[PDB]
This record gives sequence, structure tokens and C-alpha cells, in this order.
Amino acid sequence: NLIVPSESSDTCSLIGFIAAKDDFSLRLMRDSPDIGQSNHLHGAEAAYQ
Amino acid sequence: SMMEINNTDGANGMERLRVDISVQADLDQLLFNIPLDIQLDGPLRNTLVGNISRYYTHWSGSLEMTFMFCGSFMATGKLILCYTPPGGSCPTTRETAML
Amino acid sequence: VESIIKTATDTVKSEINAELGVVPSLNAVETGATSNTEPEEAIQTRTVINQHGVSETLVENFLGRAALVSKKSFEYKNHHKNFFKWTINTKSFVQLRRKLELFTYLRFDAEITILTTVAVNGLPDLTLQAMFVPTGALTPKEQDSFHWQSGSNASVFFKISDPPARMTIPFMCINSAYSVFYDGFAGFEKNGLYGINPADTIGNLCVRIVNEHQPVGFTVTVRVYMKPKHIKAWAPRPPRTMPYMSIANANYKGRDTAPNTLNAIIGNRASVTTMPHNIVT
Amino acid sequence: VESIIKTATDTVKSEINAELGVVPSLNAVETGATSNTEPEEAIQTRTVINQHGVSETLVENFLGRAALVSKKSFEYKNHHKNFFKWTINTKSFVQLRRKLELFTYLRFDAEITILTTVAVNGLPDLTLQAMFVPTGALTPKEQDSFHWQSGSNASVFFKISDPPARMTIPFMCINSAYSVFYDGFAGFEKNGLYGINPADTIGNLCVRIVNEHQPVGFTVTVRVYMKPKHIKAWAPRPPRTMPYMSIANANYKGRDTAPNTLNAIIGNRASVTTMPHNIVT
Amino acid sequence: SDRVLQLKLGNSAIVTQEAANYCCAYGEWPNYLPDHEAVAIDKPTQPETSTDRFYTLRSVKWESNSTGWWWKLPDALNNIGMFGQNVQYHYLYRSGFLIHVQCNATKFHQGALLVVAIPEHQRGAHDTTTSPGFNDIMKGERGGTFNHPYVLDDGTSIACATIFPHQWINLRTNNSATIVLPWMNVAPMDFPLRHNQWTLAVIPVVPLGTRTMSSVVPITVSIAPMCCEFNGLRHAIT
Amino acid sequence: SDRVLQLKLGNSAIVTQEAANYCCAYGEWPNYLPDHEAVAIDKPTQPETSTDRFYTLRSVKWESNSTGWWWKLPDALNNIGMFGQNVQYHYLYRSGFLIHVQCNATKFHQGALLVVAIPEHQRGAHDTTTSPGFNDIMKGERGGTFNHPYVLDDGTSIACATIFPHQWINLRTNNSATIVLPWMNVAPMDFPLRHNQWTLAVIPVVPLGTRTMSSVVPITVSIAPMCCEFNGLRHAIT
Amino acid sequence: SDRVLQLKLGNSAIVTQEAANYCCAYGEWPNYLPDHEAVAIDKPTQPETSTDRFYTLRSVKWESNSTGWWWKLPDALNNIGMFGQNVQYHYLYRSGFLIHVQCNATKFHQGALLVVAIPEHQRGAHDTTTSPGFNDIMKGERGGTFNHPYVLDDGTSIACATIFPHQWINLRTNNSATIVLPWMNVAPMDFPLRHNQWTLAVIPVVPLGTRTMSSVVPITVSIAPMCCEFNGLRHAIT
Amino acid sequence: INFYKDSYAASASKQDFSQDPSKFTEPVVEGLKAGAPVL
Amino acid sequence: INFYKDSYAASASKQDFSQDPSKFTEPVVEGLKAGAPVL
Ligand SMILES: CCCCCCCCCC(=O)O
Ligand SMILES: CCCCCCCCCC(=O)O
Repeated sequence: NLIVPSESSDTCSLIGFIAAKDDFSLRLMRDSPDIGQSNHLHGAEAAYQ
Repeated sequence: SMMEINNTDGANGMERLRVDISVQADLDQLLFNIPLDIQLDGPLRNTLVGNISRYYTHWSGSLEMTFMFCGSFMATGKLILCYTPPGGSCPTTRETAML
Repeated sequence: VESIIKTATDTVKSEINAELGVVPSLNAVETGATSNTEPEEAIQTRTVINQHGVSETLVENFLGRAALVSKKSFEYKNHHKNFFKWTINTKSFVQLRRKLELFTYLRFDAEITILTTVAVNGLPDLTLQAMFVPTGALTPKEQDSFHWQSGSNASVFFKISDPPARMTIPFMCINSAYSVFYDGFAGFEKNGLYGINPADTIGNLCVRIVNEHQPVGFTVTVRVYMKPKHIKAWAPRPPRTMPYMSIANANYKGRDTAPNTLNAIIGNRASVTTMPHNIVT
Repeated sequence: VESIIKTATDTVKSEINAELGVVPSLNAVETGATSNTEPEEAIQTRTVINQHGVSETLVENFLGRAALVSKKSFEYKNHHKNFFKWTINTKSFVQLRRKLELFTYLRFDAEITILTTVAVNGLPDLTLQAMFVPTGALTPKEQDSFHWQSGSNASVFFKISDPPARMTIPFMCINSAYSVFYDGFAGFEKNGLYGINPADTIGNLCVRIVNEHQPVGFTVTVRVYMKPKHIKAWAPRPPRTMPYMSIANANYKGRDTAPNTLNAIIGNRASVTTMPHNIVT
Repeated sequence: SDRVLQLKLGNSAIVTQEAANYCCAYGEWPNYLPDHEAVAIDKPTQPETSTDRFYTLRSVKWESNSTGWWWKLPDALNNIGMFGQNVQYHYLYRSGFLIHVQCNATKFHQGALLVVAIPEHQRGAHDTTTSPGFNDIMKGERGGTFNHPYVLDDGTSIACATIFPHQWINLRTNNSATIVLPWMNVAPMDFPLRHNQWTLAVIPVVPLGTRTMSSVVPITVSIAPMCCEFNGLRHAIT
Repeated sequence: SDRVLQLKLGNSAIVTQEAANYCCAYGEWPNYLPDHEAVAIDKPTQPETSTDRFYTLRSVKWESNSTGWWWKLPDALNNIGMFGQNVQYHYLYRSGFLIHVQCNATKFHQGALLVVAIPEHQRGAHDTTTSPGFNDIMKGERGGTFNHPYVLDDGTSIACATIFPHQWINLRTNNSATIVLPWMNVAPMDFPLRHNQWTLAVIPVVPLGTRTMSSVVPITVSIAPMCCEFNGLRHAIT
Repeated sequence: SDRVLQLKLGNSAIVTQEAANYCCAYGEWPNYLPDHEAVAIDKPTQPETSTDRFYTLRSVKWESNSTGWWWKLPDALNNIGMFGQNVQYHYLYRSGFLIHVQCNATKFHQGALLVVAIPEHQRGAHDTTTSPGFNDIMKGERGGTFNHPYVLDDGTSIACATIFPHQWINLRTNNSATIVLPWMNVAPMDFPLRHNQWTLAVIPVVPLGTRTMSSVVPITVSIAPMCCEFNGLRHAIT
Repeated sequence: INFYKDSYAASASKQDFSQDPSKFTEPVVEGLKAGAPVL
Repeated sequence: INFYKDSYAASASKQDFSQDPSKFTEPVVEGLKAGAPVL
């Protein structure tokens, strides 16, 4: 159990991290689903003016 | 890099990057679980390994999760972190996860 | 520390451990170093001769792809009057932009491919001219101005019926590498543009249809692709999460609702003990 | 047991046999072994130096042919709205399917050839884009969506006037070989699809006409051919006899009347003593 | 000499005095996973005698109108003994199989059974476009029955099924069939609950017949896993 | 240096940053049964990683008036994981045990637990001539509680219990106790369901006390069988 | 051993008794510009001790709702001491930096600060297409504050910020962070008044908390330029 | 000659004349002698 | 083979397999030993 004295906060935080080890390998490149656009970005068209 | 484990309604910004644990009144309590989804959105998606891996389709290799306790020096405790290979439903009791 | 890596590392079998003073699974994140705990120290492992290759993740391959950097449609008819000018930049299309922005500095030569398509408002096999106008040089004002004589500027003439035009632009920065990000101002006064390194200024790509107009009008679309090669990259960075807003800065707003909202990058789940795609048997 | 075979085996002359305890023509099918009776032991033979080659039956040649795997027609006009998406599979056309199904496992690289044809509802020399969208990647929703910028996906741009486009897809299974047949389910729950190994999931082939629509409509047909090479094959199987019913399974019904009816694969003859194409002199 | 045979594994043994040699699928023999083909990095458990032994399934009756029987592996054994326990507690498994099919009658009976081990026997359904469901495929220890043995319930043919590892039980000649199966898969190990490497099929090509006293003539199947290895330990998916 | 420790067996590992060295019962270490001491002639199964790993039992709460707790081995694990399965399917078993008792509090708490491994701890009943019954002895994973810890519930004394392999958890000093137990019996192997080689006893000789905020202070037990061997395979006595 | 540290440069020194080793950005160390990488041909001035020393900036208060702080280099020091004078009188400068962030509390406090050195940290503005202005970027010695630390005020993420040279100050563990930064730029030297090579960011990922007496908990930054070189002498742009 | 950098891009490989029919025709543990009674 | 006179015109260079992850994973001045307490 988490056990603390009266003057220590009774709710504590954990920060979790993750990483690959050196036995890792990736294949078959594809476009990432994490970014996209439905319109011209501001200033894109102005590059032609 | 940091996993967004507290991806819940009510948690805003950086609050989503830390998991709060409290002094328990009962024993063997479940504190949290982490979906190991990389393709589907989840705590592992916005990490260095998650972001880069998503530019690919196939993967192989071991992963490592490190947790840093950020309570005060006077706080003590023991936790058990479990990885359950696939096949069944996510364990909800320590007696099962511990296997 | 540096070494040649062609395959993923092998695993060595490990035995039971019960040693005082030895705790490989404990670490100190505060040092800034990533955990050095090996699988062999966390659990009992078997021996595995790993033959998995790592070449598809070489930076040269990761960035070595022709990506769309410019797309422009204009009307070809009797009058953009049969030509256009594009101030070169690699920030208009998000797929390429996000990948380049995974690095702080980049040094590379750039293969440029130009694809042209036409539609009637049969199809004429037009001749086009793409002229590279470097910084400080004069840009054309008309489809027929003297500028197109291109006495020194490099120009490429190609037909719509030929394969896409292609040429390589060398690494041309005045520095040893391009600054993908620039925490500074482009001028000596205080009103200059922020985040734009003058050193990475390429110039303008001027494209015109060489043929005089026909009796009818056509819509011509020019697409430019860029593929970096002979790449060197430095200092990787956090990937972009918020949608891009402008080609001139890193301004952000976030999606209206998760995922990728300013308030929450990852979509919500009911609670920290809720497993989203739980297997139900 | 393994050896290099370049020609059919020779025959050696044989003499009269009358040996007690020796009966080469008798066998025991129950052991599961095929008869080992040699021609020389069944009859008196002469010597024959056989020079007949066996290379045309090499697996590499048997399967090494470009076969149609996809055919799709769509309307190119002002609005499948000028593009389509095809979830890749090798089970839609029966000639290729039956041959691949003569084996249990197959490992090979695949040469892909794309042939395009057009018809008016003269012919325009259009530019098309075929983008390979791997599993988990987003597929285009419109002829002009951002997805086509293809920053990482492999895309090939080709014209109808050029020879068919061609490229090789490597053996890309997550296993050591593709599972032509799979006696299992694709998921951890019980409602998954049967007979479909997830490991052999390639992805989607997205094809669009790059040109904006013309004033009139056209019918465009795209045919995709696949030719396996650098082939390795394991465990041959009984050939398909019943007509195929679905691309998702081996379901069967049989023809309405012989041949190849569920009740009778071979067509009937009047009786077991009736010779069908008997020579009448 | 090749008519008598004794098979011994773990605490189990079987003898036959009417065998027909025995088949080693594709001329191979079972073996443990070598380091140069391994993928899963956790140290595997190799229980040996507790799992590598003969498990006898419930018998079936050979009737005048029988169409044939089938048992899928490892499904048929996934809930039997320690092999079953290891399968339930581990995400991954690997093993070969020693199959022994038994069937005796009298010198007045006739009949012939094709005993074939089919790799990846993906079943098809009859006269419908709907794919077979979970319960049509996973029969467990009881095994299943052929609907249309003539086409092996997959639209092909039993006539050419001899291309697969097999033996025959021709009553007049022998009373048992034995087939040794090595690990057969495109991966070094697999999840045992959703994929069956082999399917044992026993089909009466020549029906059982006689004019002597009628008696129930059973067909019995005994299967011994070989060189079992398990990885990915966790709780049981019992 | 002797305050930090990591124990790793199978797919399990445990670390402590407040240990007090660790005890090896009678200076021994677990080992497999050698041929010159063997009795049962059947080839044993040695499952290794599937059974030789840490199993954590349900925790207990250390209260101001607690008398102590006990868990008998192998009974406490006879129904847990693959160790439990092997125990149920085999007449004979043999193994050592790595015990790790855990209990943390604050620098403001005081208390001392005697953590002792007692061989053949034959319990006695209080104030009656009737011997303890099956249910008084076999508590399984839940373990039991001491009625009169002062005499170890057997008419002797806890004062002299230090003659047995042990450690202490003195809150002010450490937060865990570790004891390695070798096979302890007069026979090379035994029937696991009717005899317990060891009894783990955890007794608060100095009660838990503090003047700071009250919190539930648990005591947790993790046990890893070592060098497991099983003989006499049959059906499960589940 | 790696918890105590003393840094000495010029007439300045700093000691910490609760360090966590220290970070050398990208495994490099500062150095003077070699002849084979030089561009500017005038003989440079290398003031050494007058500029390569620790400069302590004004402290900031760590509050329960703080979002984080940042200081850009060399801007933060462009008007401090002799480093500032050389910067104002010379068109070009070059140097590394030794950063030491300080923050102590009690053993009853909790909190965690990410201390990261970001190269070319180009800021973005929130919810507008207008680029950040001069005064939004050049804060000088006072430094700035994060508006949306969650995305590092640049549309990316703090979660992945660990890809940059960094350390953490976790109150329960240490009270200081130390990072050595080498010259980081695409040019051998640069104009110090319009470009910042590095940005020091200090962000409370885990908020400051306690139940003991409240006290102001400051965070202090000390920075020492290293191997300073200046070229292009003229009048001061003071 | 393959001018591409990836070997899988090469033309077909029609030179593997190795065979072992016996894995399909005689998968019996005990080799069957020519004229000797198989049983 | 590059037939152009300028080397920057050549095809891609996909042969640099050198790596040094430690500049990102272990940029600490004092090397951290395997199982020895980091602090
Ligand atoms: C199409 C011509 C491209 C020339 C090279 C441009 C490099 C831009 C690097 C960047 O700042 O992201
Ligand atoms: C057109 C792309 C083909 C990729 C390779 C597909 C292999 C399928 C093998 C099969 O299951 O029959």
C-alpha cells in the first residue's frame, strides 16, 4: 500500500515512460495517420503572389 | 518518452501524463491498466516509439516501460507491474495478473 | 559508443538471479538517461539469433521519398495569365512537413520531379518552361517577357506527353545544413519575420506554357515533388500533434474534439482501469 | 534422397526374370508409399538415353506468369468518383487462384503490372496515380484529398500512352511464407473470420485519374496483373474441382450437371466396360 | 518385421501386430525449436513426459453408411491432461504429433479407411456463400464428421488426398495406421486456441461389409504430442 | 550493498531497497534430485519457468491486536498456476522455495515481525485432547492465524523459534525478509496434498504503532518454487 | 558518489549534495572553434575567465498552478557582465553553456520538474495565424512562461521532449539538475542579438504539493558560458 | 544483371533443379527394397 | 554508376549503418553500470 505520514501529501503521482530496446525493428513504410489537412494552410496560396 | 495513461474526461493537458495513486483502505487494489494499442489511439500513441512506429506497418522487438514515483521522500510503498501475453480478457485481480 | 548495426540485437539465455547489491530493474529517470535494464536481467530469456534487418529505418530511406511540395492550377487561354511564380518552401503540404520537422537540422540534395496535367474547359501536347529564379534575380511579369530567355538561370523545357521532368538541386544553403526550425529573426531590425532563417532561402520557381493560347481555354495543373537524398540529420524532435495552421509558423489551435485537441492529444477512455478493446470470450 | 535432376531418367535394358522371393510388381498401398515398381521389372525393356528436359515444370516457371488479379471499370467525369480503392487479394480470378491453391505455403516476390484502357461514352492521354496504402494507413476519400500527396506511401504515376506501369512488391508476410490456406480464425474472440490469416494482409491499392474531369465522360478500366518470382513452395494439395463460390472461403456447390458436379466429378459413361472413344475400324 | 511395432512415449506405450510400416510426414521428424529460428525471447518450458505421451480420444463406430471422421490439432487435445493445461496457461505452443489410428475386425470383414494428415485443412461450407462458423470448426476431443468426403468438404477431392502424409487401414491387411507429424507452420510457434496446424481425417473409401455375425466395429485414435514447448506464460484461458 | 536486492525467476522479478541480506536455510540451496538419492523410477518432468517463479498470495492487514499469520507449503500453492496443475496431475513432487515477505510503513511507525520458516510445524489444539482436523490445518492460499503465538500454537515457544531459518522485519530498519528453502524431508519426494514440508510464520513480536496518520499497513507474501520435479503422472485430483 | 558535485569556472563555484549525475548534451563537450571550421578571418578575442563563469538569474516561485518557465540563450545573458559587454561590442559570438537549475524543499514535499535544453525552440502562437512578435520571444534575463506546456508552446508535445538533452528534479530524489551544452548551430559563429541557439525549459509535470507548513519554494537558474569567442569588433549596440 | 539496389527486384530464378520426390512418394520410416516383399 | 559530372546528382546513399544511440539514451557524464544502483 502507499503509506505516508500526516504532513506528506496522501495522493502521489507516477509518470510512465516507454521506449524500444535495441532488438527492435520496423518495416513497410506508410503515411502516418497522425497528421492531415483538408484545406490550404494560411499563406500557402500567397506563396504564388 | 511519457505515456498518456490518464487519458480520461476531466484530465486536462499535463494532468493526462501522470497517474495519481492514493493511500488505500482495501487490499490488493487495482490502480490502473495500460492498453498496448499503437495502431489504435491510446496511451502509447504519442510517444517517440509510438509516433515513429506509426510511419511503418510491421514491428518486432521488446519494449520497456519505466515508472518514476514522484511522491515525497517520506512516502513508501510497493507496487506490482504486470505484462499479460494475449489470449484472454485483461486481468482485474492481482492473483490473476501476478501469473 | 558508435558502431555498425545491420540487424536487431540477439538475445542471450539467462538464469535465475538472487544477488545482493545488484538491482538491474531499478533506475533513476532524473539523470536524463533512458533505462538500461536488459530483457535478460528482467526475466529468464532463451538464446535468439535475431536476423531482422534495420535498413528500412535508415534516415536516407525514411526521408528518401518523393513527396508533393507544390500544386498549382491555372487557366491557359487568351487573357495567373498562362504562367505562375512560386516562392519555394517545404511547409505547404503536411505529410512531408511533419517528417522533415522530426529533425532540427538537415543537409541534403533534392531531386525535383514536375508532373503536368490538362483538362478542357482532345488534349493539346503543350510545351512548358520551368525556370529557377534565385534570390535577387528578376521574376517574369508576362508569359512572354524577356526574362524567359534564361541566359543564366537554369530552365527546363518539357512536354505534357513526356515523362515528368526531373533534375537535382544541390544542397544550397549558405550554412552547413538547413535549419528546419529557427529560433530567431531574419533581420537586423526588430520588425523582421520570426522563425524564418534567410540562409534557407531558395528562390522562385517560374512556370509558363510556352505555346501561345489556343482558340479555347484549358485548365493546367502543375505538381512538384521533392525527394531528399545524400541525407545527414541532427537532433531529433517531438512530432507535431496539433494540426498545422500556417506555412510561416508553428502556431497551433488543436482539433475541436479529441484526438489531437489542445486539451487532450489522446482520445478519452472511461477511466484508468478501463481497457478499450478488451477481449471478451 | 535429394539430387539434381535436369532430364527424365534413362531406361536400362532388362532380361527375363524367374526369381523366388522376388516380386517387384507386388506392393502394399496401405503403407502410404507409392509403388516402386520400375518399368525394367515389369517388362523387358531396351536401353534408352532420355534427353527430355524437365525445366518447364520447375515451380518457378509453373507459377511464374503474369495473371490477372484485378479488373475495375469506373466513370471518369464530373460527379466510384474518378478513383477507386481495392482491398488486395488473389482470390477473385479463378485461373490464378486454382494454381496458387495447389500449394499450402508460398514464399515469393510479386511483379505487378498495371494496364489501363479508355473509351468515350478521340481518346485523352490521361495521367493516373496508383498508391499503395498499407494496413492501418488512411485511404483517400476523394479524387483530390490530401492523402494523394503520398509523403511515405509508394505511389506510381503513369500515362495511358506509356507501356503498362510495373514494379515489384517484395515478399512482405510477417511470417516466413504466405498461408495459401489457413485453418484458423483471425482474432482472439470467437466471431472473427475463418480461413483468413491476418499475417497475409497486404493492404489497399488506390487508383485515381490525376486530371480534372473533361467536358464529356469516359469509361476507364484498370487491369492489374501479378507474377510471382523467387518462389519457394511447400506441401502440394488436391486441385480444386467444384466451381468457386466466394473469394472469402472454399465453399462449394458443384455444377448442375457433370462434369464437376458434387455427386460426380467425371462425366458418366454407360458402364465400367464401355470404352468412350473406341476406335472402330 | 515391418508388421509389428511398439511406440513408447512418457508413461505410455502401444503395440500393434498388424501394422504397415509407418509414415514420417514429408520424411521429417519432430524437433525442438533451434536458436536460429526462434522469435519469442522468453525461456520456454519443455515439460517432456507430462505432455509428450499418448492421449486416447473417445472412439467412433464404423457403420455401413459412415461418411468419415476428422479431428483438428491441437484443438482435439487443448483440454486434455497436462498438454491441455500448458496450452491454456501459455499464449504460445509448438509440437509435433505421433498419430496412431486403430481398427480391427475379423478375417471375414472387408473395408478400407484412408487415414490422412492434412496441413491447414480449411473447411468450406456446402451450398452457401457464408463461411463456416466457430462451432462448425472447433469440435474439440469429439472431432467432427465429413458432409461430402468425396470433395474433402473443401471443394477439392479425396481422390488426390494421397498427396498428403497418409496410410490406409485395409481390414484384410492391417489393423492400425501410424503417422509421425513434425511442426508444420509458417511461424516457429503459434497461439493454440485459434489455429490448427493439422487435421486428421479417417474416411471409409470402401465401406465396412461382411456376412458373418454383426458386431460394433470401433475406430480409435491415440495421439502423442512430441517435443512440446510453450512460451508466453500467464493465467489460464480455461 | 546488502540492503538492495533483486530476485529473478522465470518471468518474475522482485526488488527491495531495504533488505537485511538474506537467509539460506541451514546454509543450503535448492537442487534437483540426484540419481544416487532417487527412488521413483519414472522419468520426471522438470517444467522449470512455468513453475519456478514468484506467486504472490493475497495480502493480510497488520492490526494493533494481530497475533500473527501462517501459510503451509506446498498447500498454499497447490491450486495456483502451473505449479498447482502439476501438483494435481502428479502423485509426487519435490522442490525448494524462495520466500519474500513484504511490509513497508513510514519512518514514524514502529513494529517488528518475526519471519520464520518452520520445518514440519505440527500444530496442536488448545485445551482439548482432540487432535486438529483437516480444515484446521489445510487453509490453502489464504493461510491461517495464530491462536497463541507465544507458544507457536504447539506448546513450545516463539522465544526459541529463532533456532529455525528466519529474518525479522523491523520497520525502522528494513521493509522485506527473504529466505531460501531447500527440499526438507526424510524422503526424496512426497505426495503434495497430505504433507507440508514447511510452514511460513509471520508474527508481530513488537506491535505496530505510531502517532502519525493511520493507514492500512499490509503484509504481503511472494513465494517461488525452485527446481520443481514431478513424478507419477495420472489424472487431476482437482 | 554521483550525488555530490562541484562545478568551478572562473571566479565562481557551485556545489550540490543531491545531484543526479549530469548531462552532456548529445555526449559532447564545449570547445573553441578549430581552424578547419572557421569562417571569419579576424583574430578572435577569447576572454576566458571574465565571461566563462556562472551568472545567476533572478529566481522564480514554484506555485501550485505554475505552467513552467523558459530562458533563451544567449538572450538571457546578453546584458549581464562581461559576457554581455563582449556580445554588445561584437557582431559575432560562439560558446557552449553549463546550466545548473536549483530547487530544494523538504522530505514532506513532492513535485517533479522537467529540465530540458531545446535547440532552436521556435515558438508558436495560440489560436491565430499571426507569428509571434519580437517582444513575445526576447524576454532577456527575466525569461518567459509557458502558455500551453502540454504542447511545448509549439504544437508538438512535452511527452516526447525527452528526445532533447535533459534531467529532472524530483523533490524526493534530487535538488538540482546540470546540463553541459556545446555550441549548437549550422554555422561556426552567429550574431547573438537575433538568434537563440538554445532554450532552457523548466516545467512542472508533477505539481508542487505537501501538507506541511507552506513556504515559498523558489527555482533558480545559474548559467556559465563556456569557451567564449567573439569576432567582428565595433561599437556597442547597447 | 539486376541494376536495382534491392535483390528482390531481380529477374526470375529458374536454376533450382534439386528434387526429392521421396518426401511425397516414400515417406515410410523403413526403406522399401526393389523386389523384396514390402510387407 | 553516376554518369553526370556533379557528384550531388548521384542516386541515394543507403549504406551508412553506423549508429550511436547513447548520445540520446545515455548522455550522462558517468557511465551507468548494468545492475549497479544508478544513484
Ligand atoms: C523544392 C526545393 C527544396 C530545396 C530545399 C529546401 C530545404 C528546406 C528545409 C526546411 O527548412 O524544411
Ligand atoms: C497483388 C499483391 C499480391 C501480394 C502477395 C499476395 C500473396 C497471397 C497468397 C495467398 O494467400 O494466396
